[PDB]
Amino acid sequence: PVKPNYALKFTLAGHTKAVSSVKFSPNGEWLASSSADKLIKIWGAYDGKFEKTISGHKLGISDVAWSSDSNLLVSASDDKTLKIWDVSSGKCLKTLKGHSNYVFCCNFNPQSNLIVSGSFDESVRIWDVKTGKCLKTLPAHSDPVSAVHFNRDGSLIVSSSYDGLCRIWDTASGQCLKTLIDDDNPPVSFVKFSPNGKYILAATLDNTLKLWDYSKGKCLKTYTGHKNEKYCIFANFSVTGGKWIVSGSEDNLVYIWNLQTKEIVQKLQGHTDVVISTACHPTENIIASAALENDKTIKLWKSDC
Ligand SMILES: CCCSc1nnc(C)c(O)n1
Ligand SMILES: CCCSc1nnc(C)c(O)n1
Repeated sequence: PVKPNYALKFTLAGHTKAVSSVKFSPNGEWLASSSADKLIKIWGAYDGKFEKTISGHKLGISDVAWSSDSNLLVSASDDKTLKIWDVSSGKCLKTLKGHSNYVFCCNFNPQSNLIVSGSFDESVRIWDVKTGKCLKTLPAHSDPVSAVHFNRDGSLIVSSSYDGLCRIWDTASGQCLKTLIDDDNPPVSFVKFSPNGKYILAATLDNTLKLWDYSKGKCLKTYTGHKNEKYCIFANFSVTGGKWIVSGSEDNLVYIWNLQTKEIVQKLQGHTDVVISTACHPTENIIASAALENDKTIKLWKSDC
């Protein structure tokens, strides 16, 4: 297809403060959301039906992530901890203590025996899921860490920071393998590996998304047209149908680009505040979007391609 046709299917209301992150479970059945209201909520991925609320953090939550078997969640909070949750029982299995300030981002590795986290304290930490202990503390950046993500086989971690850098780390050794810098270094607000593992996608607070060949250290694609000068907005690869780049925006729209041509192919209208988070369903052409304090809702969109 040349262009997708995402249309609003469901609006999910429940959070009483800004939503911070939405993520689809790997098995495609659920959507998890985190919020400044200190809560995690679980929703049906296909019907938007509210399932349950998971509570325990003492301050707002910035991020949530699923284990590969869709049974566990990890959350990152302003209370300087991460928590590991058994979704079915709602129980907090482990509280990960070590960061000295706000935890902003988190992710399981594919094996899901490890968690990576990034914090306002400018460090990246690697945790053992089963013991809950910190295995490594990486002196990753000189400003708050905005995102952390494992590659397809968990051998690498990419981190981004307001210091303008993206860095690639060897999971096993903790060594910094790459530092990525273009002709300028505006604050990097988000980063993640592509599904095929060949690229990273980085958002900078100069209204720009960039596709990098991280190995060769070269910028391949640039995506613009949206607004992003303040917030750490999640961006995504959509690969279930047409090959798109998906991101939120500070003009309250969801932006969708053709990955190859860099052309904007759709702008999704509906939210009434900054779209801070987007997520792409693992098998269906479905997008979840979430907005900040003046909106508080999550929206589910579906396309035929
Ligand atoms: C009873 C059907 C619930 S709705 C639904 N829609 N799409 C998919 C892929 C799915 O598994 N269920
Ligand atoms: C698992 C492969 C899904 S297909 C795919 N298509 N395009 C890109 C950029 C990508 O990373 N994966």
